[PDB]
Amino acid sequence: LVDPLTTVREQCEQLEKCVKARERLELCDERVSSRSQTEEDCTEELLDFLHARDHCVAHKLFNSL
Amino acid sequence: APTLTARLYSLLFRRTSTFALTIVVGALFFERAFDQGADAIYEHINEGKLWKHIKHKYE
Amino acid sequence: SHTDIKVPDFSDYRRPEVLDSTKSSKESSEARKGFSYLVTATTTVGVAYAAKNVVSQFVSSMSASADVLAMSKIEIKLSDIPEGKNMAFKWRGKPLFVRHRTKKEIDQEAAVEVSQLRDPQHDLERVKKPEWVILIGVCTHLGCVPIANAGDFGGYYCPCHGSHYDASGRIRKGPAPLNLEVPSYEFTSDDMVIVG
Amino acid sequence: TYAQALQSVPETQVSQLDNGLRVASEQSSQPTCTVGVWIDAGSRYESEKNNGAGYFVEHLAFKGTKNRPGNALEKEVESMGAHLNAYSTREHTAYYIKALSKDLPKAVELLADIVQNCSLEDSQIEKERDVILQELQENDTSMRDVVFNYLHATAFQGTPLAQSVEGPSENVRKLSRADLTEYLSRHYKAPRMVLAAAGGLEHRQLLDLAQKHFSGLSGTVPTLSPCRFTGSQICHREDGLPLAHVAIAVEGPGWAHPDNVALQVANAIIGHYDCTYGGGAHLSSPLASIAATNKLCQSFQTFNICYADTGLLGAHFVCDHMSIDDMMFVLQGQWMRLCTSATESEVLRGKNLLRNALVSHLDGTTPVCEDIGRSLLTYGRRIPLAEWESRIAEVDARVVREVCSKYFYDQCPAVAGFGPIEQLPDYNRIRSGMFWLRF
Amino acid sequence: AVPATSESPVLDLKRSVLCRESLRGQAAGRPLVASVSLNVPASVRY
Amino acid sequence: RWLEGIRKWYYNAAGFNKLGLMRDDTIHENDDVKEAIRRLPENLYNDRVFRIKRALDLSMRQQILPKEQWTKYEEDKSYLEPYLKEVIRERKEREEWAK
Amino acid sequence: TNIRKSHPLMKIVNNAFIDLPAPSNISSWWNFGSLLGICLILQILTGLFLAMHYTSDTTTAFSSVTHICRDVNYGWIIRYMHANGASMFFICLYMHVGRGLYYGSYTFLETWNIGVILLLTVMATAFMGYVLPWGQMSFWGATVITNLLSAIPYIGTNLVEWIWGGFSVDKATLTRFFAFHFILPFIIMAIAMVHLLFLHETGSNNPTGISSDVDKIPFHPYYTIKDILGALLLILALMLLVLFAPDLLGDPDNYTPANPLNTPPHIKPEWYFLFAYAILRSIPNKLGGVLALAFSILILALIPLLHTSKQRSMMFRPLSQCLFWALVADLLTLTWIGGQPVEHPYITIGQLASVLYFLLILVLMPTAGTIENKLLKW
Amino acid sequence: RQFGHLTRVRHVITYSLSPFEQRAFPHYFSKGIPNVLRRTRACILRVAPPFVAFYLVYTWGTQEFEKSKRKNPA
Amino acid sequence: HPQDLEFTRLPNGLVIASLENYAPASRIGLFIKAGSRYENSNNLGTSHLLRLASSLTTKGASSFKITRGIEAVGGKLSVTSTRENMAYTVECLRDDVDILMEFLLNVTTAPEFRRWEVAALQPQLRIDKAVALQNPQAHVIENLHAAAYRNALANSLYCPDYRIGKVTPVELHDYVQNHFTSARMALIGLGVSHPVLKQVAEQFLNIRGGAKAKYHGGEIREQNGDSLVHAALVAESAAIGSAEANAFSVLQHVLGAGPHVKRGSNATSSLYQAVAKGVHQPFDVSAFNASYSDSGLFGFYTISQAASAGDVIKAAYNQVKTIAQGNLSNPDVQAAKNKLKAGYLMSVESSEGFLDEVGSQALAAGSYTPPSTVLQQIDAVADADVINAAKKFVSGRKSMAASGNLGHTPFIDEL
Amino acid sequence: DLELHPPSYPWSHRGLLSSLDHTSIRRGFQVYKQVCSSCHSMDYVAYRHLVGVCYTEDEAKALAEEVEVQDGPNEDGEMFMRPGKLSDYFPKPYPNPEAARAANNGALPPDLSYIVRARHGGEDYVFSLLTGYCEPPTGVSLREGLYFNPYFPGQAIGMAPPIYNEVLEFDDGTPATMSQVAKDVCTFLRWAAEPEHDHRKRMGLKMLLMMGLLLPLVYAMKRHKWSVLKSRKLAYRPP
Ligand SMILES: Cc1c(-c2ccc(Cc3ccc(OC(F)(F)F)cc3)cc2)[nH]c2cc(Cl)ccc2c1=O
Ligand code: FES
Repeated sequence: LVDPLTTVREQCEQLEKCVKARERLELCDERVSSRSQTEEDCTEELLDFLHARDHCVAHKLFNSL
Repeated sequence: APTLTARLYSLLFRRTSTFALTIVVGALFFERAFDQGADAIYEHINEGKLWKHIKHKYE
Repeated sequence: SHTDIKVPDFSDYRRPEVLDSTKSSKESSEARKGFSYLVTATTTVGVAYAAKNVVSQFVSSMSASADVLAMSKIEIKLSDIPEGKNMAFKWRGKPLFVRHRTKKEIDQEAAVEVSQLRDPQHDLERVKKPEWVILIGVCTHLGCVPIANAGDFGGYYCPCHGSHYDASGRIRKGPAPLNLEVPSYEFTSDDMVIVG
Repeated sequence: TYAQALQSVPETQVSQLDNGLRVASEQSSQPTCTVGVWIDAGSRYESEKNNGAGYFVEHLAFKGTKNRPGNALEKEVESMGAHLNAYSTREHTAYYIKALSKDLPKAVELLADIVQNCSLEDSQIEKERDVILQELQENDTSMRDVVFNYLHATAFQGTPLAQSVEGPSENVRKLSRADLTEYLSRHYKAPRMVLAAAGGLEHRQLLDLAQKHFSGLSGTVPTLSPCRFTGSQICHREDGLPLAHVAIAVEGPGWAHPDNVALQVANAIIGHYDCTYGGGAHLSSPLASIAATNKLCQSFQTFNICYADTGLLGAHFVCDHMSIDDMMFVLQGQWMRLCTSATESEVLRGKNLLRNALVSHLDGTTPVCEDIGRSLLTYGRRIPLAEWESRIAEVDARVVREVCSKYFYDQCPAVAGFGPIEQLPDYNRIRSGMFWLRF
Repeated sequence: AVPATSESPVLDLKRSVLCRESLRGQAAGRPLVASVSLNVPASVRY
Repeated sequence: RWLEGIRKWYYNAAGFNKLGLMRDDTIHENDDVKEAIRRLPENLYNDRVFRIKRALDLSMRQQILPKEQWTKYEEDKSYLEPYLKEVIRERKEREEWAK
Repeated sequence: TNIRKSHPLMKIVNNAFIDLPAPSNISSWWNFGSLLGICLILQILTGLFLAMHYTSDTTTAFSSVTHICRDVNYGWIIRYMHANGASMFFICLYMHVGRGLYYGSYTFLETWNIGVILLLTVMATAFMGYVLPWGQMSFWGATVITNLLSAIPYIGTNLVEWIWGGFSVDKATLTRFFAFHFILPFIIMAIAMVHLLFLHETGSNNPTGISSDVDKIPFHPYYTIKDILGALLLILALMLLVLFAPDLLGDPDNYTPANPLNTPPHIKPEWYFLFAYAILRSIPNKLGGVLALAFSILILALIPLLHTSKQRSMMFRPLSQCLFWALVADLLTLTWIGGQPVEHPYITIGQLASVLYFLLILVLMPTAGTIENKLLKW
Repeated sequence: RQFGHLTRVRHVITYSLSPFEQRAFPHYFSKGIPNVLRRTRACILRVAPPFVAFYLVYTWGTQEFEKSKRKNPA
Repeated sequence: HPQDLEFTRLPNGLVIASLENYAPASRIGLFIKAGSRYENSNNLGTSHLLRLASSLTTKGASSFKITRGIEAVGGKLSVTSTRENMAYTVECLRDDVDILMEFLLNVTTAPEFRRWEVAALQPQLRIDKAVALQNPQAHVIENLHAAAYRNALANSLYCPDYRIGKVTPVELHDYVQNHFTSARMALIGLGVSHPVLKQVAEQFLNIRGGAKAKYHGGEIREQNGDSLVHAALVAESAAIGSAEANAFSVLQHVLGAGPHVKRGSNATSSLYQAVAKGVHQPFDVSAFNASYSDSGLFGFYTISQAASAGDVIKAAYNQVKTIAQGNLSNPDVQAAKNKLKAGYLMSVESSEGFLDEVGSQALAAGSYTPPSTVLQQIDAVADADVINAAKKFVSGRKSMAASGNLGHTPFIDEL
Repeated sequence: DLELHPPSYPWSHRGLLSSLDHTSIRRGFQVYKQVCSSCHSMDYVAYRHLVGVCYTEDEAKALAEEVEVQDGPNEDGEMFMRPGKLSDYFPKPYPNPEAARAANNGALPPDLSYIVRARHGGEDYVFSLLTGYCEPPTGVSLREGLYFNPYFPGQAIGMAPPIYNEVLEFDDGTPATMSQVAKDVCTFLRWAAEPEHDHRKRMGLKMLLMMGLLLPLVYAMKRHKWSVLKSRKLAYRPP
């Protein structure tokens, strides 16, 4: 039993502004997780990516329900 | 033959009495028709979504 | 001179039916009135539908709410009351006495004197089935909850003032004016009764 | 009795010449008489370019002839004791002479000389021009004349019945002697004309005199279009004048229609009043008694005016600037009450009034002469008194209701108001006043 | 029954005369009469 | 002289002229203007009364007059000035005397 | 001799409602008077029906309101009619006042001033109405707003506690708010009738701001038939909200019961107070801000005294027209800034918007009137 | 004040037509559309300018708030 | 059934004259010697209120029943006053004569003149008078008579202003009881049998009985700033019943007694042509002839422009002077006689004017003179009798009365 | 303290005249009954409320008999326990809030009656919360018991992800994926807070229609009356 959700979250993840935002996320991933002692985190970058991603998912997730 | 609107006036609308009895009798027929009609239009827009449509499945 | 005045042309504003300045307006009069008065008559029939809804709703409001109709009726299972035994219940904030009656109790409350009673009733018109009697559990004089399987006349007895009720619920010896109150009910299935 | 008295009234005699001129005569042993020519001509038969011509001609008519130039025609009538008179309505022009019975031959001669051989002198036109122009100024001061002209104008707007008889000032100032002669030769024709007479005269004699003088009368043809009635208001606001004139009417049936008899009976119930009437409160008409006790109006009369294929049925009133609303209210009320609920006794009264009205009007040889003259033009015959009674006797409370309901009940009237008329009801409020919310 | 030739008001501006054709007839020639009624408006004659 | 340019512009902006009104027709009726109006000669008063009756009827229909029929800036007589000037001059004399 | 002008009762209805001389030309901005009427009747009816079912005890209060919407027959439509009825009231009011200010109807001083009182009374009513549900915003609004009175020197602190009937907004507050909220509409009812009594001393202004005695029409049937059309459109606007978006103009937090520990994120009054709530927060000093919040409404009483123009209406006044339409846009901005959290840039926008509101009324719009006058040689 | 007491008017005629004789919507689109455009053009750049400014101070202020709650690269 | 008038004089004095003509409508008229002349200086304007007072309560019928009763059968009740007589007239259909007759008798023999009803009626004196005085001919002729006489005929037909509100119930009773008597009354009829009229007059009109006019010569002048000037100048003529009176009536029609052709010039009017020679602007002039029992006035009446009043009056006076000197041909007197003869016959043409002439003659004379005998008496007038009437007028003491802007209107002693 | 607001999912009751999917309600109930109703109360929904919506009377009577509830006192004065009936409400997990807090470590689980209406975004929001539970980003970490949800305000919530694939077996045999379980429960929570949803919209249709008729009809009467004044012509005729 595959969840239509985790299928479409993939489909939408391979769009231009998604993969562009998935790269912006990976930049600060190996900026903070490489550096030592600054209290700066990466919540902002994840939320940017999810916004773009989940906008798409909403558009066609309800087809399969 | 005089026009439809003309026959309407002479027969129903001239005496203020017949005018009133008309509106009341008309309102009875309008209520029933309007309700029945509008209820069809709602239940078609919402086909299979209402308890009225899925009642049969548990009886 | 006042003879130099001439009425302006109103053609732009006239109804088609009165443009012809050489023909009588009286033919079209019947019709033109018909049309304008049909608009009023329709409008009224519309608003008559509207106000009947608004009013009829507001009236409905004052009538019993769903949560009060919920408590209106109480279901009782007739296989959970054995022959002789009373069984008490809460109904509309009151006790409610349902009693299985024996072939003995039916015959003994059938041949009683009707006239001797303070409130003359026979038994076959105080219940719908012979073997079942449903009553409110409130004493009619000044309000007490009578005790089952006691008293002089073997049914219900009140230790408040000094009332004695028979098996049918009728006051025999005491101050109570009216007999115990017979609620509205009917039997549904053979096994179940609904009171309310 | 009264019933019998009608049966023995002198009959009216009827004969027709080659050219088509009708001769009509009522005879009674009288030392005096009245004879005249009635003509189907006036303002309704006039176009916009020639309006007022009929009225211009009436002025010239007694100002000389071919046979009797200048003041010859005038002198000859003055010296033999005669009286020479004329009038013009929107539909009828009339010239008639009151004379000694023995002088009837010369009478019928002089009428013929006026009609046919009318000088229409060039100097005499330019004179009578400035005369009509000053009458227009006098007529302007008569609130009654003004408001009624205004009623016609809006009531029959965009037709020839909306035209005044006098014509506009522009037309009186420009009409040439070409237009006047053209007008005459078109409209003044034997089949349009009736010679009527009453007094001490033999019908046979009149018919021969007609031959001798009116034989030259001529026999493309002027046909009256029907006239469109409009539910309208004309309001000439003049807070300068002390009292307000108001004229209101619905479309009436016209000359021929039998309904007119029943309508007269109803106009008789509501009737008429002014501040010099002996009755006051105790008067029979509820409009009259209420007007009187409350001092609503200075005066009022119901009319029923009749043209060919139409008419004006309503009322005029004159009143204080603060009374217009209340007068309009009580009058409209009376209309409605007759339409819905007229009583037998109050219709018997109206019947009696009308029986009395037209039997006393026909008193003297002049009003009887005019009845013959115009009846022939409007009805095509004199209607005997006995017949008028049979039509009045027919009317009951049922009739007055049904006839009134036709013309009054839920129908769009014509309104004319002049003077301090701020109060004068709004047309919608007036129109709403033409039905009840019960019947 | 029949109304009078002229309806009579109080305080209403009178009708004007501007020519000798409309003025003629008015000059009085016989003594005044006065009439009042029930039906017909009050009048005064020559 | 130099503000006459703006005066002419404002006049047509304001645009009471489009309803066939002059400036003095639009003045707010205080106790002084009432009196000034009451002192007007027949002709001036009845003209004011038509002009306004003509504007209110136009306002009722949400319309204007033809441009050929609009009040010209140059042809806008100040008809109320002399009556109102005095009425005010008079009042300020009675106010002065009262003190 | 009719019985419309005779009967002592009918006479009043005939003279105020049928034969009233009315300007030919009054526009749609004159329809807001009779619409305010309809709102007042509507609130009182729906209101009385809710009071047959509601209770003012802090324990059952919230529960009774949800009982109406769930268990009372058509209780829901009645309840959301009454809440969106209060919105439609305030829309009407601000539109009715705008008409006053633009066409200079305030010159009728008595009629105007009674107005200002009616506006303050409807405000007091609605404020106390929005507490009765005893949700979060209901309770947390009522506390912050009431507790502004504490800023008054000497007495302020006592005053707040006296209103409350305790040391916080609790059982004694909610029961008395239910009493004041019931009575006041009937006191508005009476004051509204003095409002009209004074109006018929001059009758109506009209869009030209020129006298209209030369062109009056009878109220019936002209303005009766048009009042009906207006009432019809007011019902549409109300029922669109009630039947398609009954929660659009409210706040979610008033669906969770009142909790004196747990505070809602951004506490704010209902949309028709936000303009004044923003002006309050403009001034950093708390007593100052209460004098500004008070003066933002009471300045209505000062508007007649600030009238400079020799023309009464803004019809023929272009400068004033713009500045007026600026005041309307600035009020729309104070409403937005009212419903925002206190941070950059909303602190500086709110300050500038507040300065401009008071600047427009006391200086700019009076100056504009004068400049216009000297441009017309006046 | 009553009708008949409002003010003094002289020499002004009014002609008018019964509503039962005339149309309720004479040239309603024909003459209506242009009259609307005229009325709209007349008032537009008195009414519209302030609401433009509101829109610009609104969108500017909204996505200044967003930016200001993001993190600064330092 | 060819029908000519019947006549009866009862021993108590009363006259009954009635022609049964079988017409549908029936006129009846009670003529009384109760004119304005019979008022003294104490009860002025009583006859004027008495003329308005028909329809006040009587003994037989209420004020209400008189109005409703009459209107019911489509009828009418009219009162007519001259300076010498009063005439109560009733019209109806011939079936309702005895209903109107009952009302006539009640009104004339037994009115109650109730205090409250008579006080309520007072204001109607003012309304009536106001309306009547809109005619400038009412001003001048009322004034003329007041200027010309010392007593009886000098009385106005309209109540003086100082008496409006003050004509008492007693003054009404006294005026009726003294003047409405069998010896002073003549009951006339059309469309009703003579025998039944006679019987009603015997049983319901048998009521027991109850100085001469001194000519003065004066002038009264109503200055009022009209653009026109109304003016009348007369001298003492002859009394009606005398043969001389017929001379004045011919002289009137020689000089010109009002118009014959609509919108005309009056080519056979001596006066109009005499005036029109010298002045062409708006004007009108006619001979004035009033003839009473005791006396009479003959002259002319001028309507002229304010500034031309001097010219028109003198022009018109000059025209009577040449008629008096002897400038008068048979063709003039013949044309004049024809006008007068035609005038009389036309004035008894209608049933209304006939009733007036039968009643009128019945009071001033013993009985009825037929229309043939009257034409014969106009013929009897010799050209010399006309020239005498004129001569009498030129040398007679003059009375004058004016209304208008009189700045150019002469006095009597400027003429 | 940034914020990620939910996207607007195309619900079967999105549109103006769109009713609730009642079969979707019948599923959503079960997701409260099996999953939520051991932590969250729902104190304004009774077993009688389900009748004529997602269950029959006989079905609802069974669902009610299936749970305990206190009653009394009886004649002895003792508070007993009995099986439920229709008149009974949905039972509270704990006897008070103070108990509830203990059971979840300090955090009180809200009552769900009105939770759709009481939160910005409604069913959009709740769906985004339930499905949107993800692994924290680099630099982040909350107290042992407070999980990471990007849709919750302040990015940290004290609720364990409550749904996953096949968390229950549906009575109509729908494949019980995480997303399907979240879709159905949100649909029920909507009806929970706004029972009037379907009646309201039926009225909405009938109001729009009746107005569509009455507005131009009344507007025509208005123009008819005023017609007298709109058409009138003025004239100025000084001497
Ligand atoms: C009463 C009144 C109205 C008017 C006011 C309200 C309505 C609807 C209404 C009527 C009454 C009501 O209750 C109340 F009486 F107020 F308490 C509530 C609502 C209809 C008309 N409109 C006008 C408009 C002009 Cl221009 C002038 C005077 C008036 C004018 O005196
Ligand atoms: S209450 Fe027990 S019988 Fe009186």
